[PDB]
Amino acid sequence: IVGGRDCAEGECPWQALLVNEENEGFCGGTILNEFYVLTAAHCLHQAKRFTVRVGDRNTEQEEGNEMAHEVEMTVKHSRFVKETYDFDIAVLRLKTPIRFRRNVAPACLPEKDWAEATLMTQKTGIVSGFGRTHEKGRLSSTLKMLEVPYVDRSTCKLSSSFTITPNMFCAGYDTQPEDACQGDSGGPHVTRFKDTYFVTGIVSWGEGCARKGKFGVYTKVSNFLKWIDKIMKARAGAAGS
Amino acid sequence: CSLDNGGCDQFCREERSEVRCSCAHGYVLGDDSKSCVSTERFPCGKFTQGR
Amino acid sequence: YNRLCIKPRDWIDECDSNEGGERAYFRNGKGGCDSFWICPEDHTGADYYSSYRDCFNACI
Repeated sequence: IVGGRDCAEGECPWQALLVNEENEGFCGGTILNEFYVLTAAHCLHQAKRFTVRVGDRNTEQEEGNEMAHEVEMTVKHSRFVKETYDFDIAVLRLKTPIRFRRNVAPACLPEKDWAEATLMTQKTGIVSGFGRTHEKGRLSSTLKMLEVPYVDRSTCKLSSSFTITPNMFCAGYDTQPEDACQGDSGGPHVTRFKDTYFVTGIVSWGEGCARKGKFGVYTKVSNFLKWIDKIMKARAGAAGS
Repeated sequence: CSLDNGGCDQFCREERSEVRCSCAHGYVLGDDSKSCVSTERFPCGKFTQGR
Repeated sequence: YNRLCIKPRDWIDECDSNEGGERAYFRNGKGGCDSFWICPEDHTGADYYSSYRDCFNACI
């Protein structure tokens, strides 16, 4: 995350660092419940082990609170067009459930109509991760949160070189110095409506980081609802999509 | 729905005339038709500690 | 995140600046960055990494 404060205790308890074959994080997820983490389907390409440490807040200090889980099954939406980053989503099952505790609670999924009408018409959303604290500069060993304003579709279309597809929305700052960044992909976009936070997106992609004229692009989870939930009981194969 | 979302603590729908508020997973609506009581101990979209 | 680091297959582009190829350093096969001369037709127009330094620190 380029910009925006570190998350304090309490703060971002629905995070997941998808760690790799040794001990470095490379993407992010959301705890959806105690068996499934939500993430972007492009993440599943920079790893070999995607060992899910749930409970980790400030990397370096790799002391007790955290907990790596391994996975039982990963599912990528079949329609995930790979250099398109469309339908960029995966829910993955873990072998060992999440005993929620300090810094571990689930994030709520909305239902599609209340979500567009109420939630995504709100001004800002919160995005988080340990990813890069600047583009040409490295990884935060600290879980940071960025409060970011939803942009308008019409506007962020022009702004991209790549295709924003039906399945996408952008958010952030154009000129202001704060964005999502490298290694934050997958990590949560939550919207609070009067003290319940809901998941409005997955972190999808960007052209560089905290770029000028450029906004951050996220996977619009409203558009992804029934898929998540289908998979929620029959995991394995991608299905229909 | 729309003005103050609908008198309910989270979801809302327009059922012929009326707003039919519901709740997210593991919240039971109140005998009003409006509030969603926390069923869990650490539930979805809540963050902090005690009191 | 940073979509500037890839276009991941090899596109086909033996396009000189004579042809209108842009030089860009997309990341190559772990370790560091490459150099490619991105053909006009294939040019998305994205603000791609001009160099090795600022492409490696950016994408590696």
